[PDB]
Amino acid sequence: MIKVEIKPSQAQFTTRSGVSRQGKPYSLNEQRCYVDLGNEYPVLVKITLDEGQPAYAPGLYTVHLSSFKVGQFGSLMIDRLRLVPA
Amino acid sequence: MIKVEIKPSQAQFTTRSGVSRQGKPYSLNEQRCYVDLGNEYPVLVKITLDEGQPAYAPGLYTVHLSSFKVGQFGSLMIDRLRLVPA
Repeated sequence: MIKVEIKPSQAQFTTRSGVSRQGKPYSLNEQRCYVDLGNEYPVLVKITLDEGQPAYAPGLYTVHLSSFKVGQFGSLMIDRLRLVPA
Repeated sequence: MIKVEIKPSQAQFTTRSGVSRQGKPYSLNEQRCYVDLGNEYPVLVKITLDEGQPAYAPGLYTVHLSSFKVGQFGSLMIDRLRLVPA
């Protein structure tokens, strides 16, 4: 259903760091990918990895159902784009 | 990929109405459905129809790619859940 691609230049992540308002330090890992939204070319997307997750290797992926959740106004939203081998 | 269902009790919509901050009147049509998020049972979801759209008849649906868009922080988000016969 949604075609996602991690290009050989996208095989690494970066880490942002900080502290929660209540004192607790955090760390977000992000990676980039291409998502085919049916336009002339795929678009570029930033995804945040879950804690303990390695970067996704190059390849073809599709979206896992766990990426979705119901939001606070009752509509479906994306939580975190979570991927599985295609 | 995502299983969506319009139950025989969900075959109608409701309309909210109003005026934009700049004077222009609007009207949103919404309908309810069940979305299988892989939990014990499907969850209940509100969807806003696009202008000129009739309510979806009862049945099985899946999500159309046009439901997705890149948001202003670079991540994938849902615009409006837009459905197609399964």
